[PDB]
Amino acid sequence: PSLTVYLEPGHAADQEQAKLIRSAIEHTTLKSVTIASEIYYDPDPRSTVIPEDEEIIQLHFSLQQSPWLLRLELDRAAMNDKDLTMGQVGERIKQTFKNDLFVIWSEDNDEKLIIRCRVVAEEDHMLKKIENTMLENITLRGVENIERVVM
Amino acid sequence: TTFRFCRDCNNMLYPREDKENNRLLFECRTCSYVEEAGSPLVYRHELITNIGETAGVVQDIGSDPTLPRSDRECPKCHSRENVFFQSQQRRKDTSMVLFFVCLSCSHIFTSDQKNKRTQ
Amino acid sequence: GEDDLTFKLADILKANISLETLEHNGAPHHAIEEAESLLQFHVATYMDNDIAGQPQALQKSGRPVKSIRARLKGKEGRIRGNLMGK
Amino acid sequence: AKKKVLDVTKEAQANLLTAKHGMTLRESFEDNVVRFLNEARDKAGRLAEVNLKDLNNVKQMVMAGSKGSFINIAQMSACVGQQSVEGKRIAFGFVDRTLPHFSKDDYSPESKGFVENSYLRGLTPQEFFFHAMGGREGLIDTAVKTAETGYIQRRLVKALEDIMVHYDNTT
Amino acid sequence: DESAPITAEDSWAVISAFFREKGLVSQQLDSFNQFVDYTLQDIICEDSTLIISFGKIYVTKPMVNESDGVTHALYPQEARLRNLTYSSGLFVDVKKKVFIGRLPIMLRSKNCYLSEATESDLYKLKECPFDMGGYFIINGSEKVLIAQERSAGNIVQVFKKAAPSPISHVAEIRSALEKGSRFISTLQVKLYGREGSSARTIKATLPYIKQDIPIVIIFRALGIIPDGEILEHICYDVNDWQMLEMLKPCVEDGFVIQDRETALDFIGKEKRIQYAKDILQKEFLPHITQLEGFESRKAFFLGYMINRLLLCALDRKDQDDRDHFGKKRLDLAGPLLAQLFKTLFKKLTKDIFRYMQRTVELAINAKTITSGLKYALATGNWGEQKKAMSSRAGVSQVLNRYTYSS
Amino acid sequence: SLMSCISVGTDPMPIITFLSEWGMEPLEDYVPHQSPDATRVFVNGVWHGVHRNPARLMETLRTLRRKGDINPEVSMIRDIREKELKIFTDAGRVYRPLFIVEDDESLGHKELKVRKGHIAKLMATEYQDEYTWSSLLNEGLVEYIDAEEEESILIAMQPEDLEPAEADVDPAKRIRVSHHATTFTHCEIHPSMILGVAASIIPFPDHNQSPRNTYQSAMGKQAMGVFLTN
Ligand SMILES: [Zn+2]
Ligand SMILES: [Zn+2]
Repeated sequence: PSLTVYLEPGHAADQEQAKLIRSAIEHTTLKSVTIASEIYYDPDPRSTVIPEDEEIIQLHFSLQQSPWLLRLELDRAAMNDKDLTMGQVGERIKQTFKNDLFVIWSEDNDEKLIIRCRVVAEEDHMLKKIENTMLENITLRGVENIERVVM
Repeated sequence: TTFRFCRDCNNMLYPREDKENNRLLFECRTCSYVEEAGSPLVYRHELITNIGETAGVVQDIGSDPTLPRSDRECPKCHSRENVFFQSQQRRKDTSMVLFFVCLSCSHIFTSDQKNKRTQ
Repeated sequence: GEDDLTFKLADILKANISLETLEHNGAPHHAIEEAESLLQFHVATYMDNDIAGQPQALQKSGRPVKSIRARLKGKEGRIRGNLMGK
Repeated sequence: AKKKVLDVTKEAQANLLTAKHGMTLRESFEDNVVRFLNEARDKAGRLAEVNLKDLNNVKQMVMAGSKGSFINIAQMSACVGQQSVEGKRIAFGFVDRTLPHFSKDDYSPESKGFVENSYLRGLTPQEFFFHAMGGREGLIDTAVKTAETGYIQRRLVKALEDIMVHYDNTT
Repeated sequence: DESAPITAEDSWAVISAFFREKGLVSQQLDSFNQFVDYTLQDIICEDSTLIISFGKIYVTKPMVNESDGVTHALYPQEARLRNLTYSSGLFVDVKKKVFIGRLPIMLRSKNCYLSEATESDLYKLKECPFDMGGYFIINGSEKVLIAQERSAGNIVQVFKKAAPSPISHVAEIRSALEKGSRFISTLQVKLYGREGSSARTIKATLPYIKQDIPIVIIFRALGIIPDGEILEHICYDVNDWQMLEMLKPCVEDGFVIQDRETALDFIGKEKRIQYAKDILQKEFLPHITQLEGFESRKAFFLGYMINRLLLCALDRKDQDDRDHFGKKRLDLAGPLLAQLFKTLFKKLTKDIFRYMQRTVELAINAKTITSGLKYALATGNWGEQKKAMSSRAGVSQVLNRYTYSS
Repeated sequence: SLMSCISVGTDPMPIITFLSEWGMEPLEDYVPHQSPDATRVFVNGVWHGVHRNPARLMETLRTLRRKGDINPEVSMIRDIREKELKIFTDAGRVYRPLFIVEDDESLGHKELKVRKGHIAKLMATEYQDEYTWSSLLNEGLVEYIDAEEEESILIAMQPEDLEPAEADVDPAKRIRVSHHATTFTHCEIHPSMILGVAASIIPFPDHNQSPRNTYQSAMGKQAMGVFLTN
């Protein structure tokens, strides 16, 4: 079912200008950028039983909830091919469920990008419906149906 | 995640939370048993997978004539009797490196020239 | 050696009579509608014989039967077989 | 043209092969090998084609164009060529190889189906066999094509029957 | 030197020897032989005995039965000009010796006078020596039974399924008892949930069971209640966390059961709990054995399937090449007849009944078999008469006598 | 093809009852992890248990066959890299016949067990028109290898050319590859035998576009001759 699209007038031989739009079309989903999803038992929203995660938390508190954690490591290599920024990503996840699910996230400089979050009477069960609802109904950059695209 | 099953009524182990003491517990939904957590890691959904594998040599992989022989030299034994193949990962994208084998030691040594493998 | 069609009609006729004779004699009220369906069947299987209601209305010897329709049905038949190409 | 292949053989067994837009390393491997052998046939022939004097009947039928193409010259006097099934040269029906007369994981040309002899010298058991698989192909997409072809042909026709240029020059 | 090398030419001589004893028709023959010698007997002995028994069976060479005459010892050439049927008498020692139909014999086989005869000997028979037999002679014409290729049996194969479907992968096994009724019930081990979606559950289908079932329930139904023990039937190496992980979601499925009682229950009280026991004996992976005390051997297989099944969902083994010759069987002469002889021999047995069931107090219409076999080899419409084309159209043709080669 | 044939259907038990008495550990008492190198044994599609060190269980059956104790028809395969023993009896298996090479030649490399003496001892029986085909079979010098058991073996095209050492070449002949291997389990009697009646008649089929031979093998059927002499 392909469909060839040509650039705007001038913007032609602009090599880079290419991907710039590629990623502006080729449907991108969280699921495409994730490397795993993990559910942890962290009850202290002021420290993660996880080492590698420390530095993060510390940052989101200087500047109620649930004890059930859901951690999502992401692929760096997959965040450039189709340009993207932690901010954007989560930022979306957040405005996806809105005011009723706390979210956080490392910085574009950490050797490991991540996304922690908890809910807010059976927490695990509901924290899996939101495991899928987070992979297949969530869009990032692009148009639906249009998988792969090339130059 | 190397999960576990109980004793006596040997089944599956489902996690539950110790509210008062703030800790992780597994259990039996058939019996009554309950054991303490082993780690805080309750689940992992690996999407992207990096697989570069070799095939379990039954050790008689010297008797199977269907394979080719090479005159290279292992890193240790220095013999000259080999019998290579390829990554039994029937995946399309897979690479085309060779996994030889010494008939006088049983050592798996690649011919790669970027990555390094001990497995 | 007569033609299939001539036979159905026969059966249709047979069936018909056995029905009438049941409304001018000992009419067991709802034992009739048990042969009214037979009429309907023949009177129907005569024009068409390739239905979803399985019973192929076979004719002794396993021979299917040639529904009028069966004759016009394209290629090798009346419309496309005798007229568009002779 | 075999070494120019062999080279790209180890140069890919030593993981030194640029994936290439060609997607998949392996996929990108073939596209180089094939392209290398074909390049050889066509050209292996371009040699005979020019060495066949202007008094060679075959050439004459070709020149006049009554019958024959230069290809037919190659495949007869120079070299047949690489056979094929759905594109991908002879596959591995025989668990990691072509014929039981071969060593597992042999990606060399003489096994993925390359007939080196000219129809004049005559194929070898293996050549012959692959060659077959290769030809027998057409004879098939002709057995099925034929099934649907017909139907299309008719429909078109049955659709535009009544269409004729009337007297106003309308249609 | 009676122990040196062997050049090219040398190979030939060996081939000469190949045909000397074999001859270009080997196949066609042997199959018949087999059917006659052994097979023939085995069929007669199975669901034979009634509420009357059947002993050994005799195979007389060709003969002919005509009114105003004795009984001529028949041959080929004659049956061909007279439009006969190079058949032979079937006698079986019944027990309260007996004529039971005619078996169209194959030329040059063991029962054809031609087998033993010699050159000259032949010419006197008018039968061209160069003729190689291997065929039949029905209602005159030379009929041939054609090699029927098919998908081998009692083997496990895994298949990937179309993108647009709830089922991911599947492992199939065609089960057919080598001898006896020959039931053809397939065993389906599915794999719901494609690649990605949560809850990739492994279910399988059993004969006479309208729904599908989680390999677990079955496993516990087989007398294997403790999971992880089940996982011991599925995973042969605990250092294979990938596959292990794969089953987790599955065990979770059967958790609503926990003992061999319920296990057989959810396979439909008291009434249904029985139905299932049988099915899992006579219909479940029916090959291997339908007896009883083998719940273990069965399970281990169901597992061997599932294992294989996943090995593909985990790109370790490609799918199964449906077109690998070693998995294609060629049903020749014998086998084919065999089939016929059974289904037929039963209509006889269930008609021998109709004589006793009326005896308020010589009943064997041997014609049934005799005629049947003709009809088949006659036309080619195997599966039989009545109101059904039921058969495979195209078996048994008229030998080609265009040239010797052909 | 010409040489090809077909299974007729042997019996299992004489191999089943044979096995469990030479290693096979019945499946009733099997314990996974306890035996990882478990090369589970299969026969006519059934799991009759497992067996440890199979190397020998194999060459025991092979020589059991090559004597005539196990019907030369029946096929048994060892899928080492998967630890499985495939044994078949099934009726309907197409199978050809090959020369065995067993290197058991204490006087040199690998070599065809059959020798020039076996042959002259054959052409001797030719001249008398006691050393049949059934002899080269019961004297294990050739075997019946099907499609399945063909997977796990190597084969030489020519008995000669593909054997000696490399210590010039005709500028006219064709160009055959080489003998880069010393594993040859079997050898091909003659290649020609890959053909069928039809083709067998075509002269030099190895000199024509594959399709030409495919047609010619559909006409020699429309030709005339002497379909018999009676
Ligand atoms: Zn427990
Ligand atoms: Zn070594």
